[PDB]
Amino acid sequence: HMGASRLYTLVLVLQPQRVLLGMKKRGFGAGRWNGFGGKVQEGETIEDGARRELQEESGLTVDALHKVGQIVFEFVGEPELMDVHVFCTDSIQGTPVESDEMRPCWFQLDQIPFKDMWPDDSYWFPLLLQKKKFHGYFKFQGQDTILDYTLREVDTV
Ligand SMILES: c1ccc([C@H]2COCCN2c2ccnc3n[nH]cc23)cc1
Repeated sequence: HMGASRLYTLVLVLQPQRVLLGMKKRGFGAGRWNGFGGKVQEGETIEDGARRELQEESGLTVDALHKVGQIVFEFVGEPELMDVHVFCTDSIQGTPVESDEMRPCWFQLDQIPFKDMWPDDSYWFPLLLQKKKFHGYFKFQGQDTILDYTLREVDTV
């Protein structure tokens, strides 16, 4: 996929029987549940950015973050591609709290609110729950419509 892309992180706190998601309270995608994360800044590593966003958005720090996927997004009419680095953790160091950006809630793994999530999540979340690593690409028209996609499992994220 040609063109400049912008680095983002997405963090799923996935415990044996539940996953933490946040309701995005402002900005692009407000009104959907998603993992924690955001744009990576100058002067931090991608994993540093993931930790920063998780702390800002939920108050949580973690022992370890594990690379589980990469997703490229194209939004029709937007010049910049999104290059999203997906991480998983089961080593949180506190209780999540609401932020300006995100309202956190735990969901049982059979009650993941896919209808109130980005539509791509329905495709890759199952791979995450199955502990498979993946590469995805999703081309969106607006926020609701996936026009094209690819998804595969990988050995190296
Ligand atoms: C980290 C990275 C991205 C996002 C959100 C909101 O920012 C715009 C792009 N986002 C998404 C687009 C497409 N599919 C998504 N799944 N989960 C999140 C998605 C939240 C947190």
